[PDB]
Amino acid sequence: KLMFKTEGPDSD
Amino acid sequence: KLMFKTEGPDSD
Amino acid sequence: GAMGSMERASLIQKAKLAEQAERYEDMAAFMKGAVEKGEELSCEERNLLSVAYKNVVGGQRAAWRVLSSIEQKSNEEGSEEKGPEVREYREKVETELQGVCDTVLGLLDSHLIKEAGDAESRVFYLKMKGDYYRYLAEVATGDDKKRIIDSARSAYQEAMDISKKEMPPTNPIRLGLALNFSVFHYEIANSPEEAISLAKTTFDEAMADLHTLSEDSYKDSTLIMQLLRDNLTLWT
Amino acid sequence: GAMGSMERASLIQKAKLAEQAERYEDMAAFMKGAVEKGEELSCEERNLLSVAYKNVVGGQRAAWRVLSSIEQKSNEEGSEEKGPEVREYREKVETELQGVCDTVLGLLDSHLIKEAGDAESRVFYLKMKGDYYRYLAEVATGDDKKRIIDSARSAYQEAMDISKKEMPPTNPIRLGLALNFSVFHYEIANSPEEAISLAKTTFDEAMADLHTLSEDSYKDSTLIMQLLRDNLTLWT
Ligand SMILES: CNc1ccc(OC(C)C)c2sc(C(=N)N)cc12
Ligand SMILES: CNc1ccc(OC(C)C)c2sc(C(=N)N)cc12
Ligand SMILES: [Cl-]
Ligand SMILES: [Cl-]
Ligand SMILES: [Mg+2]
Ligand SMILES: [Mg+2]
Ligand SMILES: [Mg+2]
Ligand SMILES: [Mg+2]
Ligand SMILES: [Mg+2]
Ligand SMILES: [Mg+2]
Repeated sequence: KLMFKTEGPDSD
Repeated sequence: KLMFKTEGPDSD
Repeated sequence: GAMGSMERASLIQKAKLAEQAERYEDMAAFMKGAVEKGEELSCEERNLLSVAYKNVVGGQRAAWRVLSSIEQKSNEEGSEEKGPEVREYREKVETELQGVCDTVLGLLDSHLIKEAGDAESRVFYLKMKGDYYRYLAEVATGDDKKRIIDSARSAYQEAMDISKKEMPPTNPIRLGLALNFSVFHYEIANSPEEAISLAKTTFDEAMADLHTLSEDSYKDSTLIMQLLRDNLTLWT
Repeated sequence: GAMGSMERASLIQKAKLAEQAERYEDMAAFMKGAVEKGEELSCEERNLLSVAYKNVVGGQRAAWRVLSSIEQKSNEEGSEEKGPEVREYREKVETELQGVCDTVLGLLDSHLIKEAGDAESRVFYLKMKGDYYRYLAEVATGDDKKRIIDSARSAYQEAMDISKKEMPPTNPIRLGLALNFSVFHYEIANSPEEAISLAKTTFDEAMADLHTLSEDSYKDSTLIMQLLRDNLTLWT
């Protein structure tokens, strides 16, 4: 659903 | 290079 | 084939799900499986088939152009030798693109086109045949380039003849066919004047038929008319 | 393996080309082939490995969430029965995601982590191990969910311990590790307070070390610090 910031490409 | 408009999804 | 054991209706449902998931390779595989059931395709099903493979081949064309540009740069005067890798990988992508085009052409030939008698199905499939020969033409360089080009022209021309006799000038399939055949003329057949003439005549004859349409058909037609206009603006 | 006959340097070159072509599945296959040459990876090569598989698994996670949401809707009260298809296709995507996670974990275990002695390589690989167990945790529902979760926690914790002893608080690898471990806490381990505390402490201790950095290192650190801030803003 709401996705939080994680490292590197936000490819999802 | 410069791509002209063709029908349907411009998926390229 | 891998989808032979799945119901036709389940393949269509999963193709729709894959579209929502932006899983176009899956979408294409499901629709290939649906086609291989041997039954004709509805209007919705034809568009799912086209959308699936357009998205797959679209990513391949975009990758191929990136790699082709790198390859061309590496062959310029003063460019440092980098080995066979760029050419090898461009060839790999190219071969995968050609395989997708051959797969689609194979479905059209076995046996979608021969069973399609209504204008809306026959024009749709012949347009697609012209499109996938055009994508082959974009990467062709050898002794069959001319025959690939003529195969695209031939398919487009048969579709145009049927569309002009059987469909109104605002019909979105007819409009999209003329759009794509005009791009064929411009950048594959090196006939920019034919491309401009086709796009102008197509746009003007649609404009004069818009008064016959409902609000929703009007929207569908003017959307493709704007694509014709966009190209004319770049070309003139 | 399919890449066994290609030179290590050629695999790395082709992974870079595939990145430019946005061909991430190819990029991942090339980097797997490079890893399987048995030599340790440089800093650049580790980042190519991570970028490749992050992009592949990213598309799978996004597809899985779309399908999982559709599946959940179809199981609500008053929802019309649609058959097994949604579950089947969600399971198909899920299984492909788990296969990618198993492949990456397999490379880390055979034998990237055991040969990595410098902090910058060992923390990087242990972070990745935590990340790919976390992606498995996101789709886990059975009797191994707890052990998958604990495998992610264990890997993250070992990486944190090394990063705190061996790296400055602004080190981008250390910062990205803490970012991801905080997200783990928030949404996998159901420990939002730990997540907020880790993100705050990480941000503040980086802020106080920025004065030691060059202009370019400053940019690298503050980029990841902003991600910590973005999450804190959503969480508090
Ligand atoms: C030109 N585009 C489409 C025309 C008609 C369609 O179906 C009607 C008959 C219900 C569909 S369905 C679809 C998709 N992308 N799933 C795309 C089109
Ligand atoms: C965190 N991201 C990266 C850090 C360091 C890198 O290499 C330096 C050592 C030359 C690279 S290279 C790359 C890519 N996406 N090709 C990404 C990164
Ligand atoms: Cl290759
Ligand atoms: Cl399935
Ligand atoms: Mg049946
Ligand atoms: Mg070739
Ligand atoms: Mg002239
Ligand atoms: Mg060698
Ligand atoms: Mg499962
Ligand atoms: Mg509290």
